[PDB]
Amino acid sequence: GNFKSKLKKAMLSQQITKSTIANKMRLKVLSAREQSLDGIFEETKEKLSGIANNRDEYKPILQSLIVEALLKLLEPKAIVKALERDVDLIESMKDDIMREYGEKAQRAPLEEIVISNDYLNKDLVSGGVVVSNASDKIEINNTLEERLKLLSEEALPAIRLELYGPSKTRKFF
Amino acid sequence: FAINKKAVEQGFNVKPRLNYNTVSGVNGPLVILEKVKFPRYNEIVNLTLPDGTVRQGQVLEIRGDRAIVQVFEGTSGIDVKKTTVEFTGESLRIPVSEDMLGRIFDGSGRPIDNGPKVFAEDYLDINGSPINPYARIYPEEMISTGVSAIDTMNSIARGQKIPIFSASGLPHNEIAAQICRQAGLVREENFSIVFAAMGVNLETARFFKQDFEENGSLERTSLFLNLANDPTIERIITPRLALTTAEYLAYQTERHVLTILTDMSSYADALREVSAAREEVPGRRGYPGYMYTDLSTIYERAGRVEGRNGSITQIPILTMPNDDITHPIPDLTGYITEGQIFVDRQLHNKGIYPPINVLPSLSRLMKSAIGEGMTRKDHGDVSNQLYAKYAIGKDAAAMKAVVGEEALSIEDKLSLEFLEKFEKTFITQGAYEDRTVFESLDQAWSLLRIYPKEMLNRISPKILDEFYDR
Amino acid sequence: EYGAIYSVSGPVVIAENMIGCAMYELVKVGHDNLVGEVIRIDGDKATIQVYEETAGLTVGDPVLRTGKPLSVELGPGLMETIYDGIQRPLKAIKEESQSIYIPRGIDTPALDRTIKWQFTPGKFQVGDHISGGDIYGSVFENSLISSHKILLPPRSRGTITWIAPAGEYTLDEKILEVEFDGKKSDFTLYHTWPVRVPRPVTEKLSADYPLLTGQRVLDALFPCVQGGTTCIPGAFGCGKTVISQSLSKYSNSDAIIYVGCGERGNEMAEVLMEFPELYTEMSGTKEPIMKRTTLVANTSNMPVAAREASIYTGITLAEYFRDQGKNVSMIADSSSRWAEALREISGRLGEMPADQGFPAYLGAKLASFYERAGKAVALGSPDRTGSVSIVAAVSPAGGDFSDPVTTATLGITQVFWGLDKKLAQRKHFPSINTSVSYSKYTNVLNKFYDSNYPEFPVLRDRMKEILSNAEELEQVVQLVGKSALSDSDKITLDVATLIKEDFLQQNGYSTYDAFCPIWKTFDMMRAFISYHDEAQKAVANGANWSKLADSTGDVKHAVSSSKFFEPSRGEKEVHGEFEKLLSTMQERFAESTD
Amino acid sequence: LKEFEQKNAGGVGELEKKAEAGVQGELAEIKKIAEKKKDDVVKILIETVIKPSAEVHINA
Repeated sequence: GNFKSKLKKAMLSQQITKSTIANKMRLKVLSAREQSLDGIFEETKEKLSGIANNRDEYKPILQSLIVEALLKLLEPKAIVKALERDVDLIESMKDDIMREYGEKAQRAPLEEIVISNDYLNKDLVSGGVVVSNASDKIEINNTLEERLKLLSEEALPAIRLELYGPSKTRKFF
Repeated sequence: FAINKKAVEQGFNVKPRLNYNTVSGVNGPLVILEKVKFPRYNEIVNLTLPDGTVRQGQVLEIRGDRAIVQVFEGTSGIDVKKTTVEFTGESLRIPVSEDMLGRIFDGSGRPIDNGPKVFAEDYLDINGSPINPYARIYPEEMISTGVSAIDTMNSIARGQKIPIFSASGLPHNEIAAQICRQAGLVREENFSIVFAAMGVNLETARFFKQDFEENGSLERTSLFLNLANDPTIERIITPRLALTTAEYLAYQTERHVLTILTDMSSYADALREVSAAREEVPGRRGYPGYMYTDLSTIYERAGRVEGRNGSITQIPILTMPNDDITHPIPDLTGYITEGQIFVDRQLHNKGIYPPINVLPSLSRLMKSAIGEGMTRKDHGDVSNQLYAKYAIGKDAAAMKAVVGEEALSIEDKLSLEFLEKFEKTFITQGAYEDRTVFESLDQAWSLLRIYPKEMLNRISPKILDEFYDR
Repeated sequence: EYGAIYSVSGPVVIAENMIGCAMYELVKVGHDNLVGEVIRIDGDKATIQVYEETAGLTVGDPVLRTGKPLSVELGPGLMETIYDGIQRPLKAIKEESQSIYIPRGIDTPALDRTIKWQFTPGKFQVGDHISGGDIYGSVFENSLISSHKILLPPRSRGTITWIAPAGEYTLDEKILEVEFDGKKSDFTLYHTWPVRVPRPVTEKLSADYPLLTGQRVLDALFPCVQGGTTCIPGAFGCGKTVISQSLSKYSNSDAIIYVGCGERGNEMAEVLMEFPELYTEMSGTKEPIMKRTTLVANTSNMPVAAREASIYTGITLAEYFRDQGKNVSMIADSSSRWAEALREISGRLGEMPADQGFPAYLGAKLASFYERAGKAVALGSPDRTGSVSIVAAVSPAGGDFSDPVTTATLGITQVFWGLDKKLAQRKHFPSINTSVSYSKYTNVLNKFYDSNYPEFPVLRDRMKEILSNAEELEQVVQLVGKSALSDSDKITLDVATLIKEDFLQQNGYSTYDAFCPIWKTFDMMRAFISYHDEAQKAVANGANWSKLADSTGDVKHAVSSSKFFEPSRGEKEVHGEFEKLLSTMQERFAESTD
Repeated sequence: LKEFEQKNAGGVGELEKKAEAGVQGELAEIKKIAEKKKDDVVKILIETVIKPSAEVHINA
């Protein structure tokens, strides 16, 4: 009977080993998939960094981003912090910012805009802006890298459906 | 393809989120914000303590421009000058996919098996929505658990919700392991398992893991583990995640799920814990009034539906505090669920395994389960006669112990012998001793033959004529 | 015009800029127009209880008004369908959405607006004078209900100026115009009514006709009159579902309105697919039962608030059917759930509690709800008569009978059917505690009994005293034994066990043991009493009961098996069989005792 | 018993190589499909992230 128990536990051990092997193989496959997806994400960062080195295209993009931040914020005053290259056009087209604000935020046109003497870790960012109210207590981190990272959590189903075909098992979407 | 794609095209909808810095109050497990712009009831926020750690939480109340955020992982160490709250803008949701099988998740559903993040197919709100009764079908097929005490007098149908009452210090874990190991149908093996344990000791978790390893079933199941050391508030989340995954699998992949919760007592305790944190009206024994509704929400995800071939089955495990049925937890659980299987002490004290009594056990779906196309007609009458004779034997034993052996009529001694043989042979079975319904019932017939034929009342004459003789 | 949300707490919502709002006025809230019900008013703000899930609501959402209270749409088509707690058809929702869940904020008409009805005019002609509650034509609805009377809504009166002719119409047509001071009146096949206001009635009456249930013990010892109320406590294991289903099935009511307030839900599917093939022969024959019912389902999973309005809707529909002159019989499923919902709402609202946390007005609410039941004479010219008989089923928490809700109910109801747990555990399925359970319509029913069965009342008391004496001797025999027992006591105990095993056991699965007419039970209990009386007479004349019983033998088996007679065989063939059995039993006692 | 242990002791490498060869085609197929449909996804992501969307909270 003891020998029977010993052979039983030997069978248990070998079955455990083979199950572990199968689990490890599956984990390896999933890790490879995830690594490939992360590599795909990687390219977008460098593409955005390259795009961020052309003033003609960059200007409308930055203007639109700051306009979106202001529209969501909905405050009479605001503070924006980044490299201050475009204070002239910004605060002059801030007439256009007021105009579009009254077009959409028809309650009134924006009161003013203030550029902080602080800047960003441009080694860690590739443009964009951070917008905060006058009291400097409500912020909308809206840089390019931040936007890409944020989008990297909602496109996963779409990314899957695009890279691969629809899950043949799924029957009701 | 296009139909599926149109349901996902809205993914590319980046939306910036604003993070405040006006935390203006804290006490107990609650945090109070101020000057928040257009709150949204029951959404998710991500705090960031001054040391960089981030905890999660959801708003529970919305006054005029101020939300009472509730934190999961305690509140100690929260600063008022440096903390930064952030809003996701949407309710709590989790990723899902058929690849979750064979993976282990913590209480919050993040992987803990060294694997990568789930390559999600889509996100789903944890809370779910009710099912209109008109789109519901009650089951009519019997599962064969191999346990005679169950598969004889308390059958299980694919779609039922049968809790297993229990008391601390009894082998309910072994019973659950045996059931999952012998979950075959009367007659592939699509029985995925979504075991989700909350508030349990380490040894129980490791034992369950090893049991799943040995049977070559881990690759067919997913684990939601939440040990005691984890925060209490987070406890009330795990069962909802488990049920969400189970229903996704069973209603969008045509699988046959089999979920086995455990220690609902700990879940109720967590409800009491963060219910007395606030000052809501107490029910009985300090329990919340709306625990009945909450437990109904948890339990009422079961049965089959109109179109989907998939099914689902719940086997939650309870832990009666002091071996009292009249405790509110078992009271409400019985009020909701459809019959239950019980466990006693003395039987366990008598070395009888599985220590299952049957007198207080009940199962409603037996009527639809038993019949002709699945079993012999005798099935129901045999069980009824066993109940009657067992009860008579119990009462006769009590009376004999009271007075003596002089007043015990011949029938009384026959009942005592029947009770002894029943509890000593019919119930006892090994840790790996299967019993299909046919052989179990055949063995059961042996015990009744001790009785003279005529006295048998609750059994129709045809069954006696066609079966008793053999 | 509009209002903005100001604060949210689960099911309670507080709005602002709400000035013209009244109390209990219906309102729609949210961008999906969720239904609510204003409760308390404080300046601009007014508390609202929401009748659906409140997740993701945001401050600043517009709030609307309707200016009218909660109401339910009556008329043809109500019947044979299934509705949720707030009068929404369920099959239509599933079909339209092609889903399995309930989409929040979905709206559909209460009654189908497409089908057409073969209408027939009544007996009134232009220029006549009419008042609220008078019929002005019938409508064909079903083979089981050929005539679906249409009515002039109460509080509406005048003289008819134009009427429609016979033909086929949809319930949107204006088939009648009433000329009051002005001609501002039009009436289609349907109308509405506020639920919280009981429908008027000419006058109440005294109910003196038994409500047959098909259950032996219920019909024998605790009869229920057609027009009264009852209560059925339990301990979540007593299996009270059996009697509810049996009385909903085989009772002699013209219509029944099953309502589920906080149920397991699966039972709704059970009844849904079980009824469609179970025929009744009250009119003609073979008509399936499902053409005789209306289901108001609200599973415990669905929002808490709707559990409140569900029972009001059910009772209002029952009153409407009663007004046609048909003896409807509503039956609830769980009143305790309603009390739990009320307690939860009260506690969340932040108000001082009462006994065991419940509010203080629950007793008054329960009394007012129960008062609506009762036989009465309709309001109108034809002078038809109807009746309602509600059957609640309370469910205590600890399984005892001391919780506030049960105590409040027992002070209102007049029939008490308590359910024990141990008897159910013994599979003695109609497990009714015959010690505490009591009835009150016993004396009044004598008017029916003497006409139909003069001897029944004395015999029921005979059995009652027999059972009481057996229960009085059980403890003494247990504490001492049969050593100090006389023959008569042993006879009493044996007959008590015989009754408990034969006249009190039933099973709604055997063909013969599914429905016991009055005559069958009458004859069976007659035979039981005669057997006991003959045994007592013989033993008094002198004989060892131990010797006598063995000789008696087969007659005991015959009386035990008497219940196996097929019901509805001839109704007189069975009478002759009972007569012959009694005669042979008497002869046996004449000789076997000798 | 020792013979039984040795029987499957040497087979550990056998099963290792068996499974290893069992999963090689899928591993390279993943790389191939990733190469095939890479640029388009990057273009879509860039277009989405770069594209703004004027909006305002509706209740305002």
